[PDB]
Amino acid sequence: ASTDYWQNWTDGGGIVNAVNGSGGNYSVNWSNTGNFVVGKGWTTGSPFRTINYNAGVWAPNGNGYLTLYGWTRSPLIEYYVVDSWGTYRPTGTYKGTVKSDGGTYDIYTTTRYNAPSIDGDRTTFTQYWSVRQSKRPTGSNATITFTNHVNAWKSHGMNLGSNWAYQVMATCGYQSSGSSNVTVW
Ligand SMILES: O[C@@H]1[C@@H](O)[C@H](O[C@@H]2CO[C@@H](O)[C@H](O)[C@H]2O)OC[C@H]1O
Repeated sequence: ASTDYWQNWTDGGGIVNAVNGSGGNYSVNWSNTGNFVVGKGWTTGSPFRTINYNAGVWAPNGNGYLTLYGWTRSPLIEYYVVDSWGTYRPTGTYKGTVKSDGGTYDIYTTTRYNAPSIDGDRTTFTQYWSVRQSKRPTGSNATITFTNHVNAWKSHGMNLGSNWAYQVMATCGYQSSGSSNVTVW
């Protein structure tokens, strides 16, 4: 499918050279950053969407995630489906596991306090995570069957909000450097 949303957010720290390429393609070169999220996807997320991507380059030198990323409002929730990472594997409060698209993911919940959100300003919100147990190899056509994650989260009392915001296949980083090139469809 054609992507219709371009996400390019940085808190202003360091260098974040994000390129909005042709179709669903984008690349990022980052150096000595603060927090940032770059990615392509859809303006309105869906719990039924099947996301396809191919990360031609996934080369983080530090803390960075290659992850499905999105938000819902009512309640405000930031969610992730992490396929690969750099030096740090994100974890939180363990809820259980889900097998999807050839991999096994651990399910975690964390909370952010006085942090930036899609609404602007700062607030406290919950984060839902599905983190692969082992890094998924990159360079190949990968699929994330999002429904499997949504259903598993629900079975663990992790309900998403009623108002869906954007949903993208992103490159997130925190105080690191690196490069990525990803195509989303
Ligand atoms: O849409 C943008 C959001 O992506 C941003 O929220 C931060 C995203 O990075 C995560 O690591 C943080 O938890 C989260 O605060 O807020 C700005 C908004 O424009």
